[PDB]
Amino acid sequence: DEAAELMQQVNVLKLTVEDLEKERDFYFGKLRNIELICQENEGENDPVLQRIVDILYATDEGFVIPD
Amino acid sequence: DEAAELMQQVNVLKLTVEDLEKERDFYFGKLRNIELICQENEGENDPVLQRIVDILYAT
Repeated sequence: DEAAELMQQVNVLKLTVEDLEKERDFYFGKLRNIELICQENEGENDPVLQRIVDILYATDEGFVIPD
Repeated sequence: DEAAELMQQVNVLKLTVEDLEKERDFYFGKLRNIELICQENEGENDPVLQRIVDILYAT
């Protein structure tokens, strides 16, 4: 029964999607919290923060949904 | 046709898994890059890096 087999596969993939969404969003949230820390401490010429800002750049929201 | 409908749903959910997983991995890798920078600069007693370390390991 192909329909039954596919329904089981759908249920499993849905759980996987829910889990991955949470994981993605949790890591993204960490990146955003770190971006905030950098933005707050902006213009104090800390070279390590500059390193971190440069890493952060590609993870910016504007590359996912235009802002 | 339930089987055909479900098959399309599987295809979409596989693509969704792929997209979410790749995104998760990319964000993880970036966090790990930041982690290393923090580790390398530990014992400088930089309070901003302490803030960042605390975010990294928050649950």
